[PDB]
Amino acid sequence: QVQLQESGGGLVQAGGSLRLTCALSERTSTSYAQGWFRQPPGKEREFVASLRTHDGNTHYTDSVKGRFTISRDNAENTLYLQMNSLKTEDTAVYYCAASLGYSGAYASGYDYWGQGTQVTVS
Amino acid sequence: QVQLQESGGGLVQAGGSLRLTCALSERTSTSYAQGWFRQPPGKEREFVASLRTHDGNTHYTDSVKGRFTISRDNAENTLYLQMNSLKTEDTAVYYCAASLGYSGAYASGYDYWGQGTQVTVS
Amino acid sequence: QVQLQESGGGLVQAGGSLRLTCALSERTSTSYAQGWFRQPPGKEREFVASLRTHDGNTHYTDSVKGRFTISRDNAENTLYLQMNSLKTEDTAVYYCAASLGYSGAYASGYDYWGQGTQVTVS
Amino acid sequence: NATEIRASVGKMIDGIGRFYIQMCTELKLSDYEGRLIQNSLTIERMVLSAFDERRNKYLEEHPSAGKDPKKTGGPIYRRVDGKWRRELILYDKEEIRRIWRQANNGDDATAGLTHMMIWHSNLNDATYQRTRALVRTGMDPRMCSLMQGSTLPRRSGAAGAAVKGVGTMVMELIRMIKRGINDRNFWRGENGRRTRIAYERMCNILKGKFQTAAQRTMVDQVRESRNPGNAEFEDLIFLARSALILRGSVAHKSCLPACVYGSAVASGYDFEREGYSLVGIDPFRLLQNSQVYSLIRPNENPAHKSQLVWMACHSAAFEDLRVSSFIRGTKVVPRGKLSTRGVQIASNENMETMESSTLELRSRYWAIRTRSGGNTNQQRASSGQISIQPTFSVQRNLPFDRPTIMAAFTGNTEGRTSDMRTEIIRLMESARPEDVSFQGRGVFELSDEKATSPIVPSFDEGSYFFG
Amino acid sequence: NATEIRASVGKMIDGIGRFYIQMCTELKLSDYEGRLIQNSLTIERMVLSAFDERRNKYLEEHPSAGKDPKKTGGPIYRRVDGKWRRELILYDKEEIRRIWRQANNGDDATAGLTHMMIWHSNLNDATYQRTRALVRTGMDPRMCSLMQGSTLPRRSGAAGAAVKGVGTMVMELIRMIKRGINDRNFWRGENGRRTRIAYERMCNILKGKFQTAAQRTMVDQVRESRNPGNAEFEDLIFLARSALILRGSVAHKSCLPACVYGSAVASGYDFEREGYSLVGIDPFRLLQNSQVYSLIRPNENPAHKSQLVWMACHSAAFEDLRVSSFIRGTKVVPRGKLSTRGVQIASNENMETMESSTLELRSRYWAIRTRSGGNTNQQRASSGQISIQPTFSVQRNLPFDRPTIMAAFTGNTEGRTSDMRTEIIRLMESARPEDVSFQGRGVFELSDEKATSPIVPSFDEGSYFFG
Amino acid sequence: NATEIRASVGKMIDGIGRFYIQMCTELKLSDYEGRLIQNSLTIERMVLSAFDERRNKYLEEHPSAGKDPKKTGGPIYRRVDGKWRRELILYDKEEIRRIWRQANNGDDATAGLTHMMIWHSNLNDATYQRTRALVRTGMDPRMCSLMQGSTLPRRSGAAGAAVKGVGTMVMELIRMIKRGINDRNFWRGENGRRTRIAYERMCNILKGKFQTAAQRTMVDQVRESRNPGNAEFEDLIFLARSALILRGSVAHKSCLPACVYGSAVASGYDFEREGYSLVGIDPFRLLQNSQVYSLIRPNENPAHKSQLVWMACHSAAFEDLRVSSFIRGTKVVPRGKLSTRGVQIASNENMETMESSTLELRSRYWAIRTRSGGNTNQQRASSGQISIQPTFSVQRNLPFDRPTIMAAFTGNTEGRTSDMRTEIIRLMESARPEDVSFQGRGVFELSDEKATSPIVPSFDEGSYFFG
Repeated sequence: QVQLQESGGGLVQAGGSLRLTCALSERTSTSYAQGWFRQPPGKEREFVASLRTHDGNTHYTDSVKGRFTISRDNAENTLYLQMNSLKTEDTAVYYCAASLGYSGAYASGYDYWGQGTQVTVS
Repeated sequence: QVQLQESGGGLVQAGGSLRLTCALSERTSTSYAQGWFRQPPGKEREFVASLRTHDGNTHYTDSVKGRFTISRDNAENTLYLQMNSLKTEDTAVYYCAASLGYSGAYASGYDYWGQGTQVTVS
Repeated sequence: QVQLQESGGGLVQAGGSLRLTCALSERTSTSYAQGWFRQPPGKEREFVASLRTHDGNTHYTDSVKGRFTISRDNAENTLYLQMNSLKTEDTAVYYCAASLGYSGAYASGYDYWGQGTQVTVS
Repeated sequence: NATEIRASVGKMIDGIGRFYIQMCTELKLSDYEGRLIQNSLTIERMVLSAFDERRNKYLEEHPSAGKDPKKTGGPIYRRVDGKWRRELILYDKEEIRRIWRQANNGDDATAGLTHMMIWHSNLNDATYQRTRALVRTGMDPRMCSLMQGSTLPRRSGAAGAAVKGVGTMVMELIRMIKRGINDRNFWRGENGRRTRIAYERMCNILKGKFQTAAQRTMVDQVRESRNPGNAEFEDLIFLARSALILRGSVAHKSCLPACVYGSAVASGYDFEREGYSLVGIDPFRLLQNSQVYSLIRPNENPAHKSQLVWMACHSAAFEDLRVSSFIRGTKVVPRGKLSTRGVQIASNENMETMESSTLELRSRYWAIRTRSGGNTNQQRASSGQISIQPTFSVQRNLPFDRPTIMAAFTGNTEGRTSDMRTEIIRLMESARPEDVSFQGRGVFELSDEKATSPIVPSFDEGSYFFG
Repeated sequence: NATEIRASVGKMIDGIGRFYIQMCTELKLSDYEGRLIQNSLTIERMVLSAFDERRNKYLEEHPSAGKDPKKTGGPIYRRVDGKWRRELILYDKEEIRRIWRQANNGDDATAGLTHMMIWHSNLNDATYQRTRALVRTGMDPRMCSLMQGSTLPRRSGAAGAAVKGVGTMVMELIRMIKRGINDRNFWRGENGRRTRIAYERMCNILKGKFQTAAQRTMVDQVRESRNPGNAEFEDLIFLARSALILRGSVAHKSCLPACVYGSAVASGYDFEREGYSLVGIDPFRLLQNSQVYSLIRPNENPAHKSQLVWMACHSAAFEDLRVSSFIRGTKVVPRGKLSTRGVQIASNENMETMESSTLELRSRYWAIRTRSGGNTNQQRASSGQISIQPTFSVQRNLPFDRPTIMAAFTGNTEGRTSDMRTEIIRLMESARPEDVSFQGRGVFELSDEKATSPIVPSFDEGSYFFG
Repeated sequence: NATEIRASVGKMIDGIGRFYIQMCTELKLSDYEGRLIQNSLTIERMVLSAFDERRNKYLEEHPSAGKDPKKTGGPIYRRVDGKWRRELILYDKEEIRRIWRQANNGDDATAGLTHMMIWHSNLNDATYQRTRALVRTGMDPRMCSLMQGSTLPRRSGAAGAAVKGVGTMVMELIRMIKRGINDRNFWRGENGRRTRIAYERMCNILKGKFQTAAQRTMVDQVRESRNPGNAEFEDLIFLARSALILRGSVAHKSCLPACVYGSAVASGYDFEREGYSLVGIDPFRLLQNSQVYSLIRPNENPAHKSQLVWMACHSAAFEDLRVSSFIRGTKVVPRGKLSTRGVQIASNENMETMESSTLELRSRYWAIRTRSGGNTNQQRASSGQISIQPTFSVQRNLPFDRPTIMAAFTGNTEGRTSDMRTEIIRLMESARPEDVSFQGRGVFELSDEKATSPIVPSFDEGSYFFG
């Protein structure tokens, strides 16, 4: 009963752009917040973006400010992560998170996860 | 003024028998108790037998129980030690003791002594 | 403004005699006391003699008792040190001292000094 | 026979559970708002304040300027849409009384009340080290290890008196000795005759805490004082400081918030028939299938919040951080590095930035909560002479056991307890920090119901939760 | 001039001797039964009980349920044939009084009475270490080395007060301080005015025991208390514990049972003309030609009985076992390995198994009994300053004698005696167990009447008679 | 702004100067006799005795058998020809009063009086270590380092109270606690209400001396006693002994005899316009051009007399002999090797052998007199827990900071100050004799008016002036 299927990852080059998509289960479509985390090679899982639902406010990390934009689809239950000006630092595995009550940087506050999709920016 | 002359010792073989005699001075003939001690080679003086006078009770050590029998002569002042089933452990020097008030195992309670008679059981 | 000029020193032989003279300034002519110190080679300055004025009493060290005699001139302001039976121990530099209030052995109590005159007794 | 007491404890927990369900219906809380631990604290606090007959009897005749005595209340945190909104609610004390009785078969059932009080205790001990009370009472702020149950009222029965520490009893007695030093409160007045029985009782509990003879006898010498002064004051402080090395038997009971018991009862769990025990695996078990939320401030770490609530549920506020980390599987961080404040939300905080998160109250292993204070093993008690009184005038040395005699002079005092002080000091000299206690005792897997296979851990950071 | 006091002591011993002969005639005892030490103890006890005017004056008005006050008695052990038979005899106190007076030229002659009391003392000290009295009085059971003369009455004059130890005086004063803590016994009542003189007197004796200044001055500070409490209590206990290292001057007098003196007088010895001295060789001499028996239980070792009586005759109850073994020639075994009980036979033991044996009261060498407590040699008493108070602001270290200053803070106390405590502690820190006392003093051969050639022994087991 | 206070001090010194000139005219002393320090002491003593309104008010109603209260006097040493002749002079107290007022613009000007009193202090401290007062008051004769201003009256204002040491304040308070232990002097009588204010004031000064928190708080606990007894006694003695290592802030002011100020004013020096400061270079400066004589006994060393007067002029009575020798250039010899007695000549000495000599009051360098007591640098003040209270039954060691806990038990006491004692002891354990204070501070050349270039000395004999 995995709750979030994520896709859109792959292999690009520096300066390019990508668009990650996270299919949302019916439990997850109506939740407090949903965000994106990344795991660089050999590093712990770090925060990328977060989208709240009742209001539309978002939180971003300092590394992707301006470059990334976490959006959501209207009339469908799908999460989007727009990734522009891609850099080698962005090479990681991107997990889709969702929390029943937390919109925040910490990984701990999110209660459901996906299985990653690779982004390698060579 | 030695008070006890002892005799009867000598050389026998294992399984044999001997009879030690202790001449008693007039002080010693009428005393609380008189007994027999033995001194093995290189060992301290140990207890053998003890005979009380007013009643006839006797005390023996565990090594000679049954084998030895300390007796006294009637109409003469002479002490006897009957030694049957003689063993190599019985090889020692036998002293005649007498106490003004003690009938016991300890050597300390006896106030007059003899000069030994050898028993070698080869 | 040196206050005491001393003279009379020189070179003599053992058993001889010498006479040291100390010219006295007008400040020094009328003072509590004036004395003589000696400095042997490599030794600290030690006491020799002392003459008081209001009465004529004098103090001498044990080494020069009898041999030395500190005198003063009448009708002139001049101090004299008569040195008889001269010995090798007397070889030193002789300073003239004067004190506004002290007649004593210690060097510290005298407030004006000369520059020495050599006595070598070879 | 453990089934009797296990069934009684189970009936207590069921009372708290059905009560919390009924209360969640009275407020009409969502399934999320009912599992928020803050609202649970508000509810429990309302119940304890309602059944607080000494407070209500002292507040009816002399009312606090805040609110009428017949009504108790507290903040309930409700969330519509996405915004959190905090509402102040007020309910009659008699109403909460009636609901509690109805939830516990009509009985008063003070056992559950004291249970929630002990839960409040473990949370408060894990949240604040009361340096203010320790410096004002005359104690060392470094003695918080002995300050279990400081927030507890003395009204708590033997169940609550067992969970208190040596330092808490010392402080509570010190307020009594220090109160009688200003006026004649020990006077022949009825207040004095009753207060003497309170004082002797608390001295007997403190005597029951210690597990060494010298400490107990010293407490006995303190109790002999008909009118305690500064001497008995410094004596009790001496006992408290001795409880850091030669520790006392302090009970530790795993007490959970009412929302956990309530969610278990709502799921159909019947604790009378199945049984329950605070020292057993059951609490750990109940925490593995427990789904509890907690409000979180903006920059706080929800993992540290989960650790705080976790330590609150097992009284491990003053435990070795190493062994707590070994039980939980994750690192139990000391209070100084906790990126969090109290679980309670202040009355002045805005709910516009307030959020909530799930509490990770699970543990890798589990272990039996203990009443003991470790291994204290000293009683030389030699009766042999140690000095020689010479009779003959002969050239010789006059022997004496210099270590023992000279050690008998350290820590001396011009009071009746002098000797004991020395002995206690001497005993504390034999104990070392690496002295291992609980020989053979280990932790157990969660699938190990009957503690068949222990796991004795080997340790390499800091062990103190407070600095 | 030693001939005067030697003749007086000789006249005392002759009094006891002729008295014991007359008594052996009154009972009509055989030459063996008169040399049995048990009967001697019964006789001596009868004489001391007869001349016990305070006990008789307190027993006439308030009689003990046992027997009439005018009569004293005790068990006499008689032996017909071979069987021992114990008979309880009773004699009028006035009769024993008259016989004692007739034996001592018609005088009261309390000196011999106190002599027999001191003999009873040395026997009781060598037989029992009163742990019960030490724990009930508040003292350490390991202080029996200071408990010489505990059984002695305070009625014993200066002759008996000299043989008491520091711990005995401390205990006797502690009963007085502890008695006045219950009721107002120090009150203005005549009992209080007299008791103050008793207290000051005993404090002066205790001051006379010590041979170091600090101990004496501390005793002086204890005596200043008009109404002693727990402070003076712990002070006296502190002095007692200090007497283990910095020992006090305790007299030791060789006192023999009345059967020895009686057998010597019966043989024709005239102690007035020949002379006698408890500290001299004479007792040893009298013990070499002494023929004394003692009842022995079945499994007992008669050698250990002889050792017990021997230690009783020279006050060596708390001596170094090594030096006592060197004096006696045979090994003096500690109390734990003594295969014996008290010399006294209990009232419930059957005489069917009871026997007797000769007492080996001889010694290889002899030594002078001493009044001293060894070498205490410390009085630094420096008056030089030890700290620097700086005036100029210059970079330098501010010197101070750290060992002395820091050592002045150990053992401090909030009472008038604080300083002295410290000093005593400091003094006890300088003394070590191997500190040799009695330099040059040795033992002497029995044929050495005037102590011409000493024998200083060299020692390799245990030195303590009690465990 | 230092010019204001510098001008005030200058006006004080000018008052003393013109006064001493006028007095030298009243006696008609020669230029030599006026520079003799003995006559200066007589004059100053006459002035202080005249303005002694408490002594005169207590001597008018109850006269001393010596002389009438209206007249004060003292020996004046005059020299005609070569012989010294000592004459006893008497002058009315009102006359000396009038002359002092006329010399100080008509004002009372008690500041100069207290100045001469402090000069008398430094001389008396440099001359006698009062072992008698220290043993009678209950203090250690080795604490004279803290006994600055012992001879000072308590009448001396803040100027005189600042120059007193910790031991002087402790002794002065100890006379008050020890006086109230005999009778009820603290009673409700007006004497008691006033004496309580005196006691609290002196306790506040003693609190101001200390520069560590523990000492101050301990003094605060001593002052809380409404009726101080032996406890507060031993407490104050404990503080005094602590002032040997953890020293207190004691002021040191260079006070010169009145003949120096008088000779400076007679030469035309105007101290109001030029300025003067006791802590500055000025005293040293004034001593370099100072010509002062002193009577000398026959066999005395005039250099040692000069050293005594020199130490008297800079309060260096308890200074490090090494640093004083470095300041003066010549060796400052300790009191034991001083071939001299007091500067004061006894009343029974004959002037036939008395002489005089010049005083070498010059120094090689100079240094700033300090108010501090050195570097005391300790405040761990850790609030972290130090013991572990175990909850789970797991095999482990129960950690605890053994050094801290065990160090908290040393020096304990059964009084309110116990804790502080311990802390003080603990603090004194951190300090060592080689702990350097006044980092960077050095001495200065005499041509260095503004302390531009310091000279930090390197030291290799003894440092203590007293033994």
